[PDB]
Parts: sequence; C-alpha cells; structure tokens
Amino acid sequence: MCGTEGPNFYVPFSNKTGVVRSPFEAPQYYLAEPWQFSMLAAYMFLLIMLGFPINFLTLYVTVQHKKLRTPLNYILLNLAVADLFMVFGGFTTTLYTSLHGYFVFGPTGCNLEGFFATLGGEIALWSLVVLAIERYVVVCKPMSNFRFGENHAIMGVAFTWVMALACAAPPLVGWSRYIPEGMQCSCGIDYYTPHEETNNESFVIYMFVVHFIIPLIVIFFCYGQLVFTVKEAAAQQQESATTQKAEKEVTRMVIIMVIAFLICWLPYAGVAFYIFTHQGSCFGPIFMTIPAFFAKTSAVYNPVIYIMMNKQFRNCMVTTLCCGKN
Ligand SMILES: *[C@@H]1O[C@H](CO)[C@@H](O[C@@H]2O[C@H](CO)[C@@H](O[C@@H]3O[C@H](CO[C@H]4O[C@H](CO)[C@@H](O)[C@H](O)[C@@H]4O)[C@@H](O)[C@H](O[C@H]4O[C@H](CO)[C@@H](O)[C@H](O)[C@@H]4O)[C@@H]3O)[C@H](O)[C@H]2NC(C)=O)[C@H](O)[C@H]1NC(C)=O
Ligand SMILES: CC(C)[C@H](C(=O)N1CCC2(CC1)Oc1ccccc1O2)c1ccccc1
Ligand SMILES: CCCCCCCCO[C@@H]1O[C@H](CO)[C@@H](O)[C@H](O)[C@H]1O
Ligand SMILES: CCCCCCCCO[C@@H]1O[C@H](CO)[C@@H](O)[C@H](O)[C@H]1O
Ligand SMILES: CCCCCCCCO[C@@H]1O[C@H](CO)[C@@H](O)[C@H](O)[C@H]1O
Ligand SMILES: CCCCCCCCO[C@@H]1O[C@H](CO)[C@@H](O)[C@H](O)[C@H]1O
Ligand SMILES: *C(=O)CCCCCCCCCCCCCCC
Repeated sequence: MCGTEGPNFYVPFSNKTGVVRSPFEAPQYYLAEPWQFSMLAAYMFLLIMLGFPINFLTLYVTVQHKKLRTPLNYILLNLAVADLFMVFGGFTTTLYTSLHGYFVFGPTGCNLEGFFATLGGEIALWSLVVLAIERYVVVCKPMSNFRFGENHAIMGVAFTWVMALACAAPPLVGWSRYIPEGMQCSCGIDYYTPHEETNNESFVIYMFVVHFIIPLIVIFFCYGQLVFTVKEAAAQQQESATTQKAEKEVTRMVIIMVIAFLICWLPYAGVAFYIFTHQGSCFGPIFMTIPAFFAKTSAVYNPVIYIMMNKQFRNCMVTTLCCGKN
C-alpha cells in the first residue's frame, strides 16, 4: 500500500496512520518537512528570477534590433514564449502553493497549471526539434530547389503548438489526467497511477513514443547529418583557416545542444528504466519527480545556450542593457 487514493489525486504516502489529507484541502507536511517546502519555494524563486529576465529580454531585444527578425530566429522567439508559460503558469503558481504546503487552487487550478506548464514545456521541446530540422534543411540542402522563407518558419512555430496541444489537451478531455505530483504543490500528467478509467497506460506509451523518443531521434539525425555535412565541406577547403574554425565551433555547439538535450531527457529515461525493471517498490514523492525537478531548469539554460550564445543576440542585449552604448 504505497500511498492514498482519492478522487482527482494520489498522495504518495500510506494512510495507515490516518494523517493523510487531500492535496487540495490541507498541507502535505507528512510528505516533507515544512523547510523542504520552503526550499521548493526557494528553487521556484530562483527559476523565476533567472527565467523571466532572460526570456523576456529575448523578446524585448528582438523588438529593438532589425537584424534579429530573421525567419530562422522565429522559432527561438517561440522558445522564449514557451519558457514564459513555464515561468508564470508553473513556477509562479508552485511558489505560491509551496508556501501553503498544498495545492490551494483545487482541482480546477490543477488542470490550469497542469495544462499551461505542460504546454509551455512541450512547446519548448518541439521548438528545439523544429530548430534542429530547420538548421538541417538549410545546411544539408536535402531538397533540390528550396529556400527557407518567412512562410516556412511560421509553419514550424504552428507545428509546435499543434504538437504541444496534442500532449497537453488530451488529459482535459479524458485521456490520462492532471493530478498534484511529487509534494502535491504542482500538477502534471499522471503517470503515477494506472487509472483504467482514463487509459493512463496508453497515454504513457503515446507520450514515451511520440514526445520522448521521436524528438530525440530527430535531433540526433538532423544535427548528425549537419556536423557530417559541415565537416565534409570543410575538408575540401583545408586551406581556409576560418572554415576550419567555423567547422570547429559548429561541431562544438551541436555537441553542447545535444548534451543539453540529453541532460533534460535522460533523467526521465533512467527513472522509467526504474519502472520497467525494479517495478514493485513504492516511489517517494521525490523519486518519480526527480526528472521534473531538474527539467524545470531548462527554462534558464536553454535560452543561455540557444540565444545568449548566439553572436547577434548577445551584442544586441549588451546594447539594450547599456542604453545604446557598447
Ligand atoms: C486517510 O485517513 C484518515 C483517517 O481515517 C481519514 O480521515 C477521516 O475522514 C473521515 C471522513 O470520511 C472522518 O470521519 C468524519 O468525521 C466528521 C468529524 O468528526 C469529528 O468530530 C466529531 C464530533 O462532531 C468527533 O467525535 C470525531 O472524533 C471527529 O474528530 C464526522 O462529522 C463524520 O460523521 C459523518 O459521517 C459519518 C460517516 O463517515 C456518519 O456516520 C455520521 O453520522 C456523520 O454523517 C465522520 O465521522 C474522520 O474523522 C477522519 N479522521 C481523521 C483522523 O482525520 C482520511 O479521510 C483518509 N483519506 C484521505 C486522506 O484521502
Ligand atoms: C515537455 C514535458 C511535457 C515532457 C514530459 O513531461 N514527459 C515526457 C514523456 C514522459 C512523461 C514526462 O513519458 C515517459 C515515459 C517513459 C519515460 C519518460 C517519460 O517521460 C518531456 C520532458 C522531458 C523531455 C521530453 C519531454
Ligand atoms: C508570494 C508569496 C505569497 C505567500 C502566501 C502564503 C500564505 C500562507 O498562508 C498560510 O497557510 C497555512 C497553510 O499552509 C495556514 O495554516 C496559515 O493560517 C496561513 O497563514
Ligand atoms: C529540453 C526540453 C525542454 C522542455 C523541458 C520541459 C520540462 C517539463 O517538465 C515537466 O513539467 C510538467 C508540468 O510541470 C510535469 O507534468 C512533468 O512531470 C515534467 O517532467
Ligand atoms: C547528434 C549529432 C551530434 C554530432 C556530434 C559529432 C561530434 C564529432 O566530433 C568530432 O569527431 C571527429 C572524428 O573524426 C574528431 O576528429 C573531432 O576532433 C571531433 O570534434
Ligand atoms: C534533491 C532534490 C530532489 C527533488 C526531487 C523531487 C521532490 C518533489 O518533486 C517535486 O514536487 C513539486 C511539488 O509538487 C513538483 O511541482 C515538482 O515538479 C517535483 O519535481
Ligand atoms: C552594459 O552593457 C550594461 C549596463 C550596466 C549594467 C550594470 C549592472 C548589472 C547588474 C546585474 C546583476 C544584478 C544582480 C542582482 C541580484 C538580485
């Protein structure tokens, strides 16, 4: 008997003591000490203080510099919006609920936070995928007579919205469900409960295949062929020191991006491999949600990697932060 079941929630704590309470009604201080909820609050505060400026500044600097408004950069703006969904839909709400020690907005707010937090994270996920596909098309030139235009970049953005809705919306209609997860202060997809009435098992498989395996294969294929194409072309121009420098930094950046993607991706795979095997034992509120606890940080380091390290964005932000000088 691992936890306590109830309508619209699963508390990862046995009720044999009788101390369990609804995560919508009363604080869950048997799951964790109050200071650990405070540390959860401090972590959300860290993510808000670092996440909102970086992502809002990305939207703001784009308004001040014409050179940034390239179609290849539209997907990076879509990434910055998605992170803001995570920052205001998820991190802000969770900071507030954390300090109460339970999800005070009830099951209705659970679907709101769940949707928008899941939507924001999903849009970011597919934006990284779409950027990889866009860069692969532009460099490797797989189509004979193709030019990447404004119309094409818009489809890529809309495509993320469709994919993110494909994951964040079914839990509201009847396929899986949103419940308080971990310490019960935030809400998300329910892969902790084999809820037959919403076919949780089929949604977890669909999530694992479409939104967890496909994004990885695409990112690895696109960036692989790109580094292959770039290293192939540079080999024909070894007389050019700059071409070799460009090839080196492109390879280094692709590695950083792919490593970063794996840092958010592998925890969910290690924890799941601890569900395919080692399935019997109960999982504390921390363990099932260790991957989530660190995947939230993507709202900070993804704009650092994909935007802050972009050569044009960087100088423009310095100019904007410095009131036009330097
Ligand atoms: C996890 O485990 C705990 C412990 O079992 C559960 O908490 C119990 O929840 C039940 C509700 O299902 C509570 O029972 C109800 O208590 C009400 C309040 O009683 C208090 O006040 C009276 C004086 O009025 C005291 O004598 C008593 O000791 C209590 O302190 C009662 O009003 C309810 O009675 C009504 O319903 C019953 C049917 O259950 C009828 O027979 C009555 O006539 C009346 O209509 C009822 O007795 C119980 O008090 C809770 N216990 C504790 C320790 O909190 C969790 O709900 C459980 N599940 C989770 C968390 O999901
Ligand atoms: C963006 C999130 C909404 C998105 C997610 O929250 N998840 C992935 C699928 C999910 C549930 C959680 O389903 C799985 C099945 C087996 C192993 C791991 C699994 O993760 C996600 C997080 C990190 C990386 C990619 C996507
Ligand atoms: C931006 C930060 C706002 C924090 C608002 C937190 C308000 C917490 O409010 C407290 O919640 C407790 C339950 O945990 C109650 O028992 C207390 O009576 C109540 O004061
Ligand atoms: C590199 C990938 C970028 C996207 C990472 C998004 C991480 C989102 O993390 C997810 O948040 C959801 C809502 O809080 C929860 O339901 C999930 O448990 C959690 O894994
Ligand atoms: C998902 C795709 C990631 C592509 C990462 C490719 C990393 C290649 O890395 C390169 O491999 C060469 C092999 O000859 C070495 O000689 C180079 O020193 C090294 O930079
Ligand atoms: C050392 C840090 C370990 C942290 C493991 C996860 C602890 C609890 O898990 C967290 O609970 C929160 C409250 O519901 C959720 O909002 C977070 O998504 C979840 O990661
Ligand atoms: C020019 O490029 C920049 C103009 C001068 C800015 C100097 C001030 C930067 C302060 C950033 C660090 C603030 C830390 C606050 C911590 C809460």
